[PDB]
Amino acid sequence: MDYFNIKQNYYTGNFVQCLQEIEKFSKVTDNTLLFYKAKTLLALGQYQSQDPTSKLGKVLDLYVQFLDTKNIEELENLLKDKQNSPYELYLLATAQAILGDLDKSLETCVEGIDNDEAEGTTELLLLAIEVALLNNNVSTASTIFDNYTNAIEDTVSGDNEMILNLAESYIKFATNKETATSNFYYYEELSQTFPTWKTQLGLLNLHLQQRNIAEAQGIVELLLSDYYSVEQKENAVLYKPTFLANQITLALMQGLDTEDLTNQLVKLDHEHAFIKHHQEIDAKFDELVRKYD
Amino acid sequence: METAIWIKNSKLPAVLVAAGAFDAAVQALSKQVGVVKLEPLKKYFTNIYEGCRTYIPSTPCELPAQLGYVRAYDDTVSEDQILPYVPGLDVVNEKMNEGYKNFKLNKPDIAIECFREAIYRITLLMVDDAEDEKLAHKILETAREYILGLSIELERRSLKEGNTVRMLELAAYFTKAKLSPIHRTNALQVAMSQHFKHKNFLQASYFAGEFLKIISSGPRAEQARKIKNKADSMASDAIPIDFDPYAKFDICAATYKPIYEDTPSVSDPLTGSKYVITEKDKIDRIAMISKIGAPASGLRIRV
Repeated sequence: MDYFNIKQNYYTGNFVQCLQEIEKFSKVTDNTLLFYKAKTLLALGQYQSQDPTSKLGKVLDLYVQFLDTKNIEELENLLKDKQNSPYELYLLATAQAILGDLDKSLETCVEGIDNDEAEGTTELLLLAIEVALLNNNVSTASTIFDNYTNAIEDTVSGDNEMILNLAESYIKFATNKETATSNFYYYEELSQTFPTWKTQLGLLNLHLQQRNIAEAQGIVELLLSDYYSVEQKENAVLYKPTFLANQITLALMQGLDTEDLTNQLVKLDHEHAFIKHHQEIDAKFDELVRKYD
Repeated sequence: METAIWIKNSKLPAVLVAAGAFDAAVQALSKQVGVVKLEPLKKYFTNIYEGCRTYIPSTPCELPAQLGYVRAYDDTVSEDQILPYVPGLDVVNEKMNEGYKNFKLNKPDIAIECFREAIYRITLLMVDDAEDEKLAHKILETAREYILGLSIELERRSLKEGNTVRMLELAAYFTKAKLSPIHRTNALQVAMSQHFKHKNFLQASYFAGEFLKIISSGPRAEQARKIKNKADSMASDAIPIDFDPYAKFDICAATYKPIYEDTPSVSDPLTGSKYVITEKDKIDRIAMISKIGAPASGLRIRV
């Protein structure tokens, strides 16, 4: 172990703190330290490419430039054809997947998971499971997960254990298994231990999950409460879309006009899951209007 | 992995829409309720579809969110009987009420718009107890009876001077709309007066009377009384109308001429509205969704 703090603060969503937990490691350049520094930096008001020298940190620079477009050019180019670290890969797969190349994205992931713990592996693993689920391969997601778990049963969970539960969580969310039970306690706790959007929003889904609109509603008025919609301006704007999404899916369970005034924000703002689908679906219908006139 | 368990578990409209099978769903509704105009049914597929899917965010936030399905049941259930979540009467009722809200508020147009939303929601409803399927229908019935009632008064309003004959006709038909009595009052009162500003106490005494026999005492009620008196003093036939209180007939929902048991009529598979044979194979005027006359296997909603 070591910087289990920095990690446990990242996967929970308070980059605010996650950063101050890395500040503690007064300039001891470690790839892991860089990864997370870079990543928390991106997750916050602003990122600062720290060194374009590292055949890793030079990648991060790319990755971010990537995020401001859709060209995986220099990124994939200045990387492919030479064996590299999972941390490096991680960024690529993500890039790829953000583009929609999920089949390849996942491939990229597995390729890295294959350097068996060569630092960063567990981080990739999660990503693979996520990318997998994004593409709907729950079967694979599990298999990938299962086969890595019962595998390294050498109590290697020195801290990655929480990175691991995260993955499991996302899987459990898709499977819908123990939604009410164990999977609820998971988020439940997390929220109570680290109040953030990342965690609160998680809880929120779990509630919508359980048809408990009552509790869900509360979680929302709370997220609107001064403390979250104002007091944490940063990692609150980061999650606005998704939040809105849920606002809808809940507004719908109770059948409220809001469907518009609400996803109007998400629409004239982002283009993720909910809207990606909302588009496809809206077309499918107008498509049937043509078919029956 | 998921969506399938739904379709496998239930092949009904709701579930089809929910599982993403819109063609499959449109088909089912033609066969069972003879739905034909798909347009005012768009947002309902949308709402059904979106209403059971929610998104969790995925670690590196700037990565597409993750889908999650909202099942209509908790852990303990036939690992078969797995189905999507869907609105329910809970709301149908809610909406119906807004209809009543607007009815009282004299905003006809809006009232109608409500009832239709109710009708549409029923159409794509999904129920647990055979029992509620029963209520879904009672609600459904009522609705058309209000869209009808209003549809008439609304058109009785869109009449130009001189059509006098027709106007009293409609005003008295409106009375026929099987609404909760309390709401039928407003109808009766409308009829009651217009058959007085037109010397027709042979029915005015009827309406005003059929009114007083539900409303005991109030500002309005008191007028209805005074009207039955000055009217029970001159059996006047100033203007002959097709309407005769003492008989059994239904009001055609397109014409607004009555349909006696002798009359050749045509119903609508969803609504139940009845029309003159004249208008067979046309769109029903209640919920502009299905084809009048076409045959339906019957509206499915019980799981």
